[PDB]
Amino acid sequence: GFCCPLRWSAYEGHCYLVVKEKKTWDDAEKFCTEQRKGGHLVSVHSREEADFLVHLAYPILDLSLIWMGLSNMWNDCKREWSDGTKLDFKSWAKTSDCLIGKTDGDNQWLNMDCSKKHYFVCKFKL
Amino acid sequence: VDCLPGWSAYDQSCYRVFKLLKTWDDAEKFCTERPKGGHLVSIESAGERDFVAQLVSENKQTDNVWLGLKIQSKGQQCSTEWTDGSSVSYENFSEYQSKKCFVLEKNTGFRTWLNLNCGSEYSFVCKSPP
Repeated sequence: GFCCPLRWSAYEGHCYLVVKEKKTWDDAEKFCTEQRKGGHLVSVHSREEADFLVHLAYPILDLSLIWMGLSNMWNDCKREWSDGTKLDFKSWAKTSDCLIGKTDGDNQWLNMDCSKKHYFVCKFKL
Repeated sequence: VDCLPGWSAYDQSCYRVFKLLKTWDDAEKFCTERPKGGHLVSIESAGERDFVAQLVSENKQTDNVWLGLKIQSKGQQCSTEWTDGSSVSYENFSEYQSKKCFVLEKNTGFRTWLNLNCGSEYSFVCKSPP
């Protein structure tokens, strides 16, 4: 649209909504898509956006954790043996990793089990 | 087949569990400094998996133990897209939160590999030629 809707805050052409309901990462993401067309879990593209998000969330949630829109942070990279041999055989542990942000300081990133229930922030582009 | 005292032979290589807590870089460095050289163990077959798991259990390790597997990435982490379709142009994981170095998991009898912070302190397995 042209303006952020009533309960949402504006930052650089996007709208943001802190949600004080505890949900899994999946459910939180889906909830965000239902608030507004093009709504998702917050994404963060600079220290200045992180600062904005903290400034917005801290008075609402105080010191807390919010789901943010990244998952599988350790899946897509190359994995290499120190002895320089080729990775021909795999024996992975079962993981579940989703991005959590702290609501203080500079929005420190934490790994978290995706089925853990947390507060979250939604975002969409105007 | 002929290994140093304390080391165990499997398929032409020598193996030993070291009960010294080290970070991943320090353990790898330690392994390279063994008399015949070498590295933190790699696991390249079902046979080697089973041999190393039994070796570690025989040694009554009660926590995770390093192996030689590590994530190599350009940035702090691996995902390139947020759920909203946007690019990852900024990252903010602490070193405590980065999970680039692999252990053998105690919780599986040392058969499966889990990525954890590289600065964690664990015992480890070295592999050397005889």
